[PDB]
Order: sequence, then C-alpha cells, then structure tokens
Amino acid sequence: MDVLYSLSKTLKDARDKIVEGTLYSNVSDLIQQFNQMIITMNGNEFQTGGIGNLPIRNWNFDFGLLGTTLLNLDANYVETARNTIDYFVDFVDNVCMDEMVRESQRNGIAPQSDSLRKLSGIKFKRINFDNSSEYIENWNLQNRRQRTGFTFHKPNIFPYSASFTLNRSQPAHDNLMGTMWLNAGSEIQVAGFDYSCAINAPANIQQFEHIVQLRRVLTTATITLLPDAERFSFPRVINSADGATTWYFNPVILRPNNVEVEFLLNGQIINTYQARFGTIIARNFDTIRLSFQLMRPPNMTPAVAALFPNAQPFEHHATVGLTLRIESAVCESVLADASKTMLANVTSVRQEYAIPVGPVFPPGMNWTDLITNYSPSREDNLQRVFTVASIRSMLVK
Amino acid sequence: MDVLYSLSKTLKDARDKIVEGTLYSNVSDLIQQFNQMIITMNGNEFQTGGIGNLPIRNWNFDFGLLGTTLLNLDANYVETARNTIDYFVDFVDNVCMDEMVRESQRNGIAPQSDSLRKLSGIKFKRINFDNSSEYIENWNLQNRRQRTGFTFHKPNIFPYSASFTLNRSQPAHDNLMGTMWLNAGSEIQVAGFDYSCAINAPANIQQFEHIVQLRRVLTTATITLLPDAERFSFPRVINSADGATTWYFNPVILRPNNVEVEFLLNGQIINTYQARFGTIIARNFDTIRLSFQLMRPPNMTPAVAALFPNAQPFEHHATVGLTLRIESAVCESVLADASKTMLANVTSVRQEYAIPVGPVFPPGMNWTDLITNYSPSREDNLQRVFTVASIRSMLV
Amino acid sequence: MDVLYSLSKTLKDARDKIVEGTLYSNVSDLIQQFNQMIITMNGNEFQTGGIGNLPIRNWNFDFGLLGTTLLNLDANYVETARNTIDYFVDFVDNVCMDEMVRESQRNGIAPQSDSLRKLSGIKFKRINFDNSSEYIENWNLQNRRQRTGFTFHKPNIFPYSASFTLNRSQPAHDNLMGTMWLNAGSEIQVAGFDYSCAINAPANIQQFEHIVQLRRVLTTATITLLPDAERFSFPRVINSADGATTWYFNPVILRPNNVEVEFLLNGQIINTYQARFGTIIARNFDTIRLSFQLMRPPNMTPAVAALFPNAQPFEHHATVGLTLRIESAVCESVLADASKTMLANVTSVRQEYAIPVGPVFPPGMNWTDLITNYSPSREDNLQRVFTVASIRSMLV
Amino acid sequence: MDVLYSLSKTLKDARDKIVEGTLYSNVSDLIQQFNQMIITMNGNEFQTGGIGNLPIRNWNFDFGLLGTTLLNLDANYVETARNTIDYFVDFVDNVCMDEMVRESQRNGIAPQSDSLRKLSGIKFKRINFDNSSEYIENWNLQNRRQRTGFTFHKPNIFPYSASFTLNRSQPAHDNLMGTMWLNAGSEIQVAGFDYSCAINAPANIQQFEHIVQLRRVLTTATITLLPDAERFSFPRVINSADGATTWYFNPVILRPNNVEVEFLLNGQIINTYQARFGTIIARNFDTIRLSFQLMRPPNMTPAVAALFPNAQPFEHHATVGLTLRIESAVCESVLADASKTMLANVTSVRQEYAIPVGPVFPPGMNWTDLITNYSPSREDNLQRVFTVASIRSMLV
Amino acid sequence: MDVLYSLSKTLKDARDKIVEGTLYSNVSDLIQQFNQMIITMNGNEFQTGGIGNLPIRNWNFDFGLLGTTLLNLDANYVETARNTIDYFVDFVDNVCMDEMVRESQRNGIAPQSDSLRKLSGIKFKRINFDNSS
Amino acid sequence: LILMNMEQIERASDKIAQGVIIAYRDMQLERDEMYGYVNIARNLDGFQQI
Ligand SMILES: [Cl-]
Ligand SMILES: [Cl-]
Ligand SMILES: [Zn+2]
Ligand SMILES: [Zn+2]
Ligand SMILES: [Zn+2]
Ligand SMILES: [Zn+2]
Ligand SMILES: [Zn+2]
Repeated sequence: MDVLYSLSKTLKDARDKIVEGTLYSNVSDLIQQFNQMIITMNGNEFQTGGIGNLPIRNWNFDFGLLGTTLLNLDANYVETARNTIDYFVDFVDNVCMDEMVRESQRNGIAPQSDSLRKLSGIKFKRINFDNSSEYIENWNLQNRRQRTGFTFHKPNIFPYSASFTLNRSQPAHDNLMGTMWLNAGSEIQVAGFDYSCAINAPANIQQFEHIVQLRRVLTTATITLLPDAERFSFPRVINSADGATTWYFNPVILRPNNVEVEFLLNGQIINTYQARFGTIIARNFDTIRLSFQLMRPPNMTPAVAALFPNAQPFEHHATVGLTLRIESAVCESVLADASKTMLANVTSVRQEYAIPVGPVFPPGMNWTDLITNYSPSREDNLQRVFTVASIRSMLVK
Repeated sequence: MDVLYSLSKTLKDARDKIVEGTLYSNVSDLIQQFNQMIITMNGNEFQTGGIGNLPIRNWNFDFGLLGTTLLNLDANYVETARNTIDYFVDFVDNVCMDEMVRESQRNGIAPQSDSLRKLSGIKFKRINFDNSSEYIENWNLQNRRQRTGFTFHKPNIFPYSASFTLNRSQPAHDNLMGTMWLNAGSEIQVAGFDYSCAINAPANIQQFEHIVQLRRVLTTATITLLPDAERFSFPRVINSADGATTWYFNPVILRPNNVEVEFLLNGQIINTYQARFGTIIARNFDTIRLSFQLMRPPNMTPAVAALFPNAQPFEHHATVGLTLRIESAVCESVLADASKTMLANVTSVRQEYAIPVGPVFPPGMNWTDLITNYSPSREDNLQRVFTVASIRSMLV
Repeated sequence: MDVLYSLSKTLKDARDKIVEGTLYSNVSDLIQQFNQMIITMNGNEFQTGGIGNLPIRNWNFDFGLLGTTLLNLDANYVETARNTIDYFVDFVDNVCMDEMVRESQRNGIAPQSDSLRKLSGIKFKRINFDNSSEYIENWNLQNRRQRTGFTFHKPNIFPYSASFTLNRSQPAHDNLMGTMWLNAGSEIQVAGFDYSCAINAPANIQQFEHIVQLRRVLTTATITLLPDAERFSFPRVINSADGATTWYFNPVILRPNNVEVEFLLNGQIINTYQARFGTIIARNFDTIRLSFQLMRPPNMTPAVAALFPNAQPFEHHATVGLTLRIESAVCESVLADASKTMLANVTSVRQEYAIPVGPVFPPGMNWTDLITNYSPSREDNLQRVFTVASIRSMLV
Repeated sequence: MDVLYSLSKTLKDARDKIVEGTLYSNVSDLIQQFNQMIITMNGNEFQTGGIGNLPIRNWNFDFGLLGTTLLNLDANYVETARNTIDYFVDFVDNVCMDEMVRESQRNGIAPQSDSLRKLSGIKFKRINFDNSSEYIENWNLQNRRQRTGFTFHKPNIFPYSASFTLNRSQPAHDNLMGTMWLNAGSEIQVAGFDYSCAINAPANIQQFEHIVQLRRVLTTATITLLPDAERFSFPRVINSADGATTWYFNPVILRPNNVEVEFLLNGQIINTYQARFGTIIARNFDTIRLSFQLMRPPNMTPAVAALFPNAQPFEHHATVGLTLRIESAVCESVLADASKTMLANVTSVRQEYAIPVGPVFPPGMNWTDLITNYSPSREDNLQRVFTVASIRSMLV
Repeated sequence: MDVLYSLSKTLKDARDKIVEGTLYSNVSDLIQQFNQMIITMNGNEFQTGGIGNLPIRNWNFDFGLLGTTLLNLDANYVETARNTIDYFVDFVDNVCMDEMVRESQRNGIAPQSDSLRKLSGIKFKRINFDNSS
Repeated sequence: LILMNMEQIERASDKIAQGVIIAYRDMQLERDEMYGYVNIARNLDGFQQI
C-alpha cells in the first residue's frame, strides 16, 4: 500500500513539477525519486486483473533514467518524462483497480491483488517516500496501531431507516401516540405525535424518546439541532406495522418541550444539551438519546382550543419534532461522507467490470447494508479499498 | 508485555533446565539469555504499586552472572542460580499482579503499572526472546495488525439468561404459546411450547424461532445439536414477566419438526443445517437462528389422543426443544472458557487484594455483565489482563 | 507431509523467536534452519489451487539469507525476516488448503496436491527438522507401521442415533417393553422401559441389553457411568417405527438393577463393572455391552403401589436408565473430539471454497456419516487432511 | 524419577528431531545429551521385575555413540539412532510399568522398583536435563517443599454419591421434606423437595442446605452455577434409607430462592455469591455450602393453586434445584480429570497384568474409594505413579 | 504561535517523510530542520497544564540528532527517529491543549500559556519555517 | 566468556575511565576509600549522553 501510494505520489509530483522551463533545482530531489522508482521497477513483470470483466494486463518495465545534466527543463526532456509517466500511471491505475475489486474474509487489510503482493516485497520498499495524504497517514498509523482519525463532512453514519413506533394505538388508528423517524446519512429527523394532545396525560405532558445507536464512535462532532422536523409535519397516509391497513396522520406542530440531547459512550453520559438549539459539540459518543415532551398549552385562543377537543374524534394531531444534522465529525474508521468520493469510486469500479458478489461486502456495495453490519473484517476491507481508491484518485482523477 | 513475558519465560526455562547434573550444552543458550536479562535489569529500581491491599514493593537488581564454564551442572551451580531465580520470579509475579488489577478507558491495551511502562522502554528490549505462547503470540500478531485467533474449548460466549417469550397468553396462563430458553456459557437450550398442541393452527403446525446474537464472531466452531431440551422437559412453576403471579408448565415432549439451524454473519446465512443432529461445523458466524416447528401428530394412539383435546382445559402441553453446545471454536477476541484459567486468575487476584471497582470492568469481574457489554475498551483491558495472567501462570 | 510440517514449524519458530533486541544465540540454530529452507526453496516454482473456488496461486522463491553477524537482533533484521516469513507463511497456508480439499480412493494417505508432491522429492528433504507435534509424530510412526496414538478429550466415536427397540408392543402402544437410546458423540444414554413394571415377568425382573459397537478400538479410556438417563425420563410422544402413528411414554424412573457394563475386545470381556458408578477405566475395547434390569419393588408405599397396578391400563411406565460418557480416550485412528479443531478446519476450508463432493468423504464432511462408514480409505484420507490441518493451524 | 523422566524426554526428542536430511545444528545439543545418556547407561544391568503377571525382563546396555561429524543427517544416521532409540524406549516403558504397579505405606513417594532405585544413584544424575513437564515440575517442587500446582479441566474431586436426606419423613412417605443430590466428578446436582410446598412453614419458606467437603483445597476455580437440577426433576421411585420400602417422588420445579453459594477455607467464607448463576470464580476453598430456599409463590394461577393444596394428599411435590460444575481448577495435589490419562494409564497397567491389591490403593484403582479417603500416604503413592504414567505417556 | 506551528509541521513532515526505504535526499532538508529543532529545544524545561483537570506535565529535551544514510533510510533509522518524534508530538499536543483552554480579555491574541510564552522568545525563532497553512 | 567479562576487565583498568560528566553546577567531591576526595561518578543517570 505504501509502495503503491509512493508510486502514485511520485507520478503526481512528476506530472506537476516536471514542466518546460523549470529550474532543475526545483525537481532535483523529485528526479532522484523518479529515477529510484525506475531502477526499482526495471526488469519486473506484473499482471493485473482476472476478476469480472477486468482485462488481464501484463506490464513490463524497461525505461531509461531521466537526465540530470540540465539546468532548466526543456521540451524534449519533459516529453520523454511524460511518456514514462503515462506508462507508469496506466500501470498504477490498473493495480489500484485490481486491488479495489477484491476482498478477503481473513486478512482484508492485507493486499489481495498479486501486483500489490509483489509490490509488498523488500526490493520495492526503496520506492517508499513521503506519505502525507490523510488516508495513507491513517493507514500507517493503523499499521502501528496508533490512534487513527478520519475527518468527515456530513459523515454517512446512519443507515437509512424510515419507521415509526406506536405506544398507544388501536385498530381504528384514530387515537395514536408514538414516534416516527427518518435516520438517513448524517441526519436524524424524529417526531413524537399524540392524537389527543395529552388531554388525559399526567399533567398534560407526553414524553417521547428516541435512541440512535451509531455503529462506530464519533469524536469532535459539530451537530445542528433544530426544534422542528419538516419531514413529519404534513398530512400522511401511513401503512400499519403489519401492512394490513393504512392510517391517517394530520399533524399540527407544537414546539417541543424540555428538549434533551444526550451523547453517550458505552452507556455513559458524555454530553448533555437541554433546550439548546443551533450548533452543539459532541466530543466523543456512540449513542444519541433525544428526549422531548409534548406539553399541552394551558392557554389557547379560540382556534387553538377548537383544534384539540376534550375527547374523540381528534381531527388535528399534536406533533413535536426534532432535527439533528452531523455537519462534521472524526471517526477512527473509514466512512462514506458528503465531500469525498472513495465509496463512489470503489462502487463505480466494481459496477463497471461486473465484479461478482464476494464474501465480505453487501450484494452491490450498498452502503445501508455495509454500515448496518459494519464488522471488523468489513472495516479492514473497506479501509483497504478506500485507501487504494484515494491513491488512484491522485492519478486517474 | 513482550519484555514481561520474556522475563517470565526465561525464569520458567531456568527453573526447568538448570538442574543438577545436566550438560551445560543443554542450557547454554538459556544461560546466555539469563545473563542478558541480569545485565539489562542490573542497576534499575522498580516499584510495584499500592493499589488496593496490594503492598508497595521496591525492587533492586545487583545480581552477578551465572557461570558458563562447567561440563555438567552441579549442586553449587543450581543453588547459586536458584538464589537469583527466586528474586526474579517474585518481581515478575508482583509486576504481573500490579498490571492485572489496573484498567484504563482511553488506552486499555497499553501498560497500566509503572513497572510495565518502565519495562516498555527501549533499554529493556534486549530481554526480549522467544514469544511462543498462544496469548503472547496473539498479542504480537495483533500489534502487527495481523489476523490471529484464540482457540477455546467450550467458549463462554453466551451471557447467562434464563427467559421466556409468550406469543400467546392470558391472565390465567392456561392457553400459552411461546418459547423458553437458557443461554449459558457455551450452551443454548431452547424449547417452544404450545398448550393447545396446534389444534387451531394453520396446517396444525406452530412455528418457533430463537435468535442468539453473539457478541463476537466465532470461526471453525464444532457444535453438538441435539433434538431435545431436557432443561424444559419437566413440570415447572414459572413467574410471570412482571412477577405478579406464577403459571404452570407441564411439558409433553414431541419431536421438533423442520429443524433449521442457521449460522449467520452480517445477516447473511453462512451455514445451514436442516434436520441434522450430532456434530456440525459453523465456519464463521456471529448469529445463530434456530427455527423449529411443533407438528401435531396426524395419527395418535388412544393414550396420545387423550393428552391433546380439541379445546381447553389443556393439562398436557406440547413442547419441542433443541440443544446447541459449542464444544470448540476460535475467536479474534479473548473469552473465558472451560479449559483456561485466565478469568479465574484475574478475578482471584482482584478479590484477594480488595481492588475497588474500576471504570472498565463490572464489580467482581462478573463474566455475565462483562460479556453482555463487551465494549472495545473492555476488550482491550481484558486482553491485556488475560495476557498478563497467562504470563504469571508460567511462574505461579 | 514432513517437509510441509517442517516448513510450517520453521516459520512458526521464526515468527516467535526473530524479535527485536533478542540475542542472536537465541536464534542461531533457527537462523541456520531458516537459511537452509531458503536455499532449498530458492529457484522453485509452485502452483496451488485449481479445485472449487480455491484460486490459482503461483509461487516463486527468490530470497536472501538472514544475517548471522549480529549480537542482538535489530529492526532491519526483523523487517527482512518478517517479509520473507510472510511470503512463506502464505505459501504454506495455500499448500495446506490445496491438500485439505483433495481426496483419493486408492492412495488417500499419499499427497494429492501437486505442490506437496513436489515437496516430497529428495531435493526438499533437507528442510526436514524437528517433528514434535502429535499429529506429525503419528504420521511418522504410521509410515514405519509403529503403534500410533491420538489422545482425545470427549472423543466423537458414536455416530448420532436416537432410536428405540420394542421387544413387546401392540397397535395401541399401551403395554410396551423395550429400550430407547441416544448414542451421540462421546455419550450413550440408554433407558429400558416396561409399562407393566415387570408384574408378570419371571421373578419380577425385566432384562435390558444395549450393545454399542465402536468403529475403532479405544484404549486407556476414562468413562463416567451414571445410573439415570435424564434424556428419557420425561413424558414424550414418540413416532412409531414405521411413522404411521405416535405413542405415549410417561416414565417413572426406578434405579437400574444388576448393572453390568462390559467393555469387550473381539467379543472377549476385557473389562467388567458391576453396580459401579462414577469414574471407571476401560483399557482396551471395541464394544460396550450395558446390561441392566428393571426389578419390581418388592415393597411399595401406598403411592408407589398406586403407580403400578396389577394389569392394564398402565398409566405410569417403569424406566431404568444408564448414562455413559467417555471423557478421554486413546485411539490408533484420527477422530473428531471436543478439544481439537481439525474436523472444523477441514470442513470450513471445504465449505468456503465450495469443494465439490468427492468419492471418499460424505457431502459437507458430515461426521455422523463419516464415522458410520469409517472405511480404511476414509481413514487414510481423514488422517492426511487432519495432519495437514494441524500443520496449517500452526500458522493460520 | 527425574532421571527416568530425562531418559524419556531424551528419547522423545531423539524420535522427533533425528530425522533424515535435517541439519546437524538442529540436533547437536540433543545428540550430545543422547551420547551422554548412552555413556551413563552403558555397562549397567537392569531388571524390570515380575510383580503380578508383568514378565521379568533383563536389560543390557552396550551401544555405540551417535556420530557428530555430519552436516545433514542421512538415512544411515537415522537408522543407527533408531535401533538404540527403540531399545531404550522399551526399557523406559518397562521401568515405568514396574514402578506404576507398586506402592508402599511408609515411603510411597520414594522409588519402589529396583530399576528406578538404581536410576536414583548419583552415577545416573548426569542424564538429568530439562524438566519442563507439569508433572515433573511439580515433582521437583514437592521434593523441595515448594508450592505445587496442577491445573485440571473438570477435576474429579467429588467422590460419586447419589444420596438423599429426609428432614421430614414417616412410614407412608407421602409428606416428605429433604434434599437429594448427586456429587459426581466435577459436578454437584442438589435438589430440595417439600411435599407440602411450605404451606405450614414459617413465612412459607423452606430452607435447604447442602455442604460438600472437598478432600483437597482447590484454587483459582471457575464454576458454572445453574438454577435447576435436571437429575431430580422427573418422577422417581426411590428406595428407603434402610431399603425396606420404596417411596414416590413427583417433582414440580420451582425456582430456588435466596440462593447463596459460599466457598469456605477452614470454615472461613472466602467467596460468597448471592442470586448469581452464570459463571463464578472461587479463588481458594475446600468446602462448598449451597443454601437455597423453596418459597411458596404468594400469587398463583388456578392451575398452580391446584397443584398445592392446604393439606394432604400431596400429589405434586415442590422441588428447587441447583447445579454446580467445576469447569477448571488448580490443586496442590494430583487428581483425575476429564482431560488427562494418568489414572486411566495406571489402572490399565494394573488391570492388564493382574496386580494384586496392595496396602495403599483400593482394588481396581477405584477412584471413588481413592478420593473418598485421600490419605497422605495415598497422595504420595498416587503422585509417584501418576508422574511415572506421565513419563510413560511421552513415549507410549 | 509561528514557532509552535513550525514545531508541529516539522513533526508532521518527519512522520510523513521519514519512512523506511526512502532516499535520504527525500528528507535531507527535513532532517536539517529537525536537527535544528532538536538543538534549539535541548536543555530547555517546559511545563504544561495546571488548569482544570489538565494534568501538570514537565517536558525535558535531551535528544541526539538524527543521523545520515548514504542512499536510503532503514528500519533502525525510522524507529530511532520515531522515539524522538513521539515525544515531541506529545509535547506539542500538550502545549496546544494548554493554550486552547486559556483566554484573556486584554491581549487575547497574545500567548496565554507559559509554554507558548517561552516559545515566543528569540532563541526559538530558529525553529520557524514554512508557514503555509 | 570474554564478551561477558569485557566490561569488568575494562573498568579494572587504571589508565582509562568510562566517561566524563560536565555538570555546570557545583557537585561535592565523593569520599572514596581509594582516593580520599574524588570527583567520581558512579553512574551517568540524569545527564544526556554523547
Ligand atoms: Cl453540505
Ligand atoms: Cl468438557
Ligand atoms: Zn397500526
Ligand atoms: Zn405471563
Ligand atoms: Zn472438556
Ligand atoms: Zn410402535
Ligand atoms: Zn424413607
């Protein structure tokens, strides 16, 4: 991995810095690194791709070194370097693709393609130079088992789930008390509804609770909490839990009461936020507990009093929402997020060449299935393929 | 941890091999390693801590080397070696005990005692030699980000739980349909009971399902599947879910029908066994799903037909049971089992010295609470203490 | 097999002993053996895996020797050694897997994979060194036709069989005399039942006999014998022999009378225990003959006398039991057992790569079918694959 | 004993390491030890005696030394080594058998056979080398009055006893209160029964106590506790204490109440567990006290209330069980256990050669009698024969 | 601040670039900067913490310089460098944490922690290099 | 034998010392039976080693 990353880094630096007219002093160390790469790779045969529709490519390296007698780089020098760089970049792209489409249940963090296995030999370790990208840095820290960190803008931590819970219900579904939520990506929208508006409640308070368990621990998380849940604030016809019938949801939104956001780690309260809306910080947590109350307004204007009668039928149903958005976070594990393209790249390569379903990843790289059952073996394989994808993105993209 | 294990192994080898009359060639490398250990430890002061009732102990090392110029070891050599070996063994045992009674939340895999942190310095890396035991081998492999596993005979993977689910019930508890189970250690006994014997069930079949979610993945597991649960095969008086009243269970055991045992990983079926009993192999799984059916016997002799009337009262309740015993398995993580003494050693050391309850482990190192909430921090601390306990076992 | 084991053993020693800071005297012999292995393997091409979903792997060996000049091992030495060790360990694991998934009816003891066939050449015999594991030791003894020995904790010698025999029966199944048993794994639970409680039996004694013929001879066996068979001690609705109906069994457990457990070899009584319960020793046997009796209690209290009338209907059925557990034994043949993982390893490897059913083993490596028809060809193939699996478990 | 163990270890190492093609550097120290053994034994005449049917055997040692001038061992070297190894292995096996069949009241720890007494002379102490086995380690420790330790999986600590105690009884045996237990091997099943279901008991609580005294102190024991005892959960017809009559038991299982398991050392409570079942640790104990209560359920459904009337007749009898299984433990004394074969080996050797009963051991090496009256002389003789059995099992 | 940033960036470049098998020409300038930092920091005593539950920590620097290799770095070089890099990273993290938890109504832009105030002395300006973030 | 006794043989020499600590604080001269007052260091603890 470090050797493949170093190949890609050397090639990207060569493309960026070996340009017409530049001082040789601007590239001397880069030229030495490039020639070291050429020397190490010369005389070696590689084979990439025998899986799915990925073609078998055979790679031979017999290249001359770049010169060192120039004081400024001229056109012919740059063109020869570009020819060598093009061949090397094609090779690196193919090796990355071959590694991205493979998975192992045993040693998923280890190389799977034979090209990367060959690059894992001692003779190629000479190619290794600056490992400064975030993914390769995390890779090297994880190899030594140091505290890793991946920063995610809008981390894709919640598998998609649109469901509801009925605490009070009956076959007519005209007097319902419960909660409906969407946990999708980096967002949780929850809404507690009471059809009676807590008329017969103990002091006219109806308590609602929602627990979201993260499959991985998040640290240094910026989170926006907004009082209302726009997703569950319009008329809906919702299937019953068994799907036997459908019920009606005609919400009228009241502000939530005694809002309490609890960020917990291993069932211990790390952060608590009471009646606080806007941006909050959850420093280290794996569970979110949102508790909020529907409080019947003691004083109502004639229209409001007309909304909520003393008994059934209840035509307007009192609803209190909550929206939670994780804007940014840090996780010790790789995740899909809004800003990066690692998952997109891996899925695109796997779909482009019709890679058969393997024993590790879900049947098509579906992220909901992956994050739902984010097992250690899956974590290893995902980190490996994501690091390879980031390496490839330095050159192919 | 590798240096502590190396000290322990050097001392164990010295005890085993430095014996009167033995050829020096039988111990030459051992004596070289022993002298290396003495040289590396000489001039260093160590302190084993005062946590709990464990006394503060101070350790000094100013030992001379062992001779290397005899053809056969004699009594003088063995006595001289034993004098140093006793002190070193006492020091290693105290360091192991000090490390065993400590825990951390942020970094539970790192050394916790000052002695083991001092031994992790570069200056002691010379003591390190053969790391061959299963626990130290796993420790080194895991520090290398390498796939490694602990092999358990009768792994203690199931937190103790004796519970039931009533899918059909009433306040008088006389027409009940549901499941009873005990998940304990490496054993699962489950039983589906129907009081009506599926008299009014579609096709006269009642379906029961029991899912056990293992807290860690097990691999290459040998399992005994038997078609009856003797734990739920005799009359019982059982509390209700809220404990308000007690109900009566009077099983009559029928053969379970359409027995399907699925071993699943990430929700995908890895192994499936239909109507198979005896030894089965679950190669890699984290969940067990037992589906079975109570099938009303289409033909019944008069004695049988008497037991199952068309309606209530139901005095004989039809029950079908399964028993699943995990004889052996492999786990990435550490677990208590019937063969190894790591949990017992750690618990004994913590109990003897009145170690207060820490922020990681439950009080008394109780295994049910520990395995119920097997968090990553708990796993790290538990592997650390288990490795230290195995190291201590070589000498104590 | 000896060369493959030697490769695995050398690699395990390298992983456990080539560690940073260790004295070179701790590894000198190991370094010599490792360099010999490198020299022997250099310049050779191997191919593993063309069966099932096992991928085709090509192996080329071009490695430098390890240094012999350091006093203590440092980071550079360990890194070079680790790279070579990783490649060799992967090769050994793949060779073991390739050998484990193959079988032969003719020469199943001989190597099946081409890689192991190549390793059996003279040019690799130099790699061979210490063969200390029990499985390789037994392999070598078997090659010379010396007496082999495999020690098993809870040997899996009885194929699963839950059946019954009715010596007296009628269509209504209300006056039955017979036996019902479970012979599973290492346990035999057998119960003889009489519905009349030997009211008309001569001397009010009913004799029950159960003979279990082991497929292989067991020696130095420790057996727990308990008077009662709890598995057949509760009410039970049991299918008829042809499955055309079900009968009722309402046991009341009387202690067995004149218990005689004989352990027979070639039909001759090697051991015999009369009314002995607890731990007994069977030194050499291939058959277990459990003969017991239901003796009608000559003196009964009013409740007991109420259980057993003078004639039908018989609502309570007198049952005597026997439980026999083989805790440990020694066999000249390989067997599955609770403590080892050879059967699990072979079955897992065959299931993971979807190895088609061959001409030797049952589909899925079903142990009950394997031990039911434990033929010499099956024995040879099973010993081969179990030895390869033990070799593989040293590294994987 | 250490010289005999060293002979066996040298022979085992020679069998394992002296293989064709191996580097001489892999065996140099082993070859030196082997040649030293040959020199020491050469010219000595031994006789393994004719106690019982064991044949008298005469042993003469005139063997040439193994060569030291090869780079790799070849077939000539291996054959020359193997002839001597075979003869020496036969001699060691016969010496071990001679020692295992012998005992004495006075000095049972000392050698009994003439051959082992001869090997205890100083002129054989040169043979002594690595004493790494658990049994030989403990033998050397005990010869020095040091703290010994044997790790047992399922130790056979409880002598077999299926007994009952009736704290309330009468000739009819229709209103009984008491306890019945099976203490076998590592398992204690106990069950307290009340026929009246504590209708007239104070507070409707019936207290049951079971004290089991271990004949040796167990340390670092992991124990599984389970609420119910399946062995006393089915209807039985149990003989009376005098055997004059039989009474009837028809249990209905209630959960035990206020369960207290105390592990005591010299009457001092070392460990206490209240209402905890899953898995517990007893760090150091010699007595187990199981206290458990039958509590009449204050609220009953109509069926449960039907089970338990206000007065006689009592047809359903309320029973509260308890199962206690020692999975593994540590003992300073040797014990039979489910994993080792020492007891089996000694019993087999004594049975096969018709050794007459001696003053120390009970006839047939019956383990129940042995552990019931585990005297110091019995402990010494048993440790001697078990160590010899472990030595013999290294080669046979 | 610029000196603290330069320490942190020197350590980041040391972690990223001092890797086994890399050409010594890939790190020559970085090694020179790192050795200059070692020279400037050696013999200085620093204290962090003492506010809230942030522990009081004492930092001493008595490290030797990173050496040179003819062509490529080996494993020994990387471990020897990593010991020093780990200590310096711990020190920098502690200094940053000490500075983050402090505030001042007057001169809020100026360093508030004693360690950062000491790092603003002239003697440490030598450590200052590329300020590119 | 020579390797394990090297340090002892070297430290027995009367014409070479094993090092010199430059500590710019004033340290009391040790009182040694072989010298009287002597600026002798028993070990190098507390000093950077070059
Ligand atoms: Cl956005
Ligand atoms: Cl067991
Ligand atoms: Zn509904
Ligand atoms: Zn209920
Ligand atoms: Zn066992
Ligand atoms: Zn029938
Ligand atoms: Zn009685």
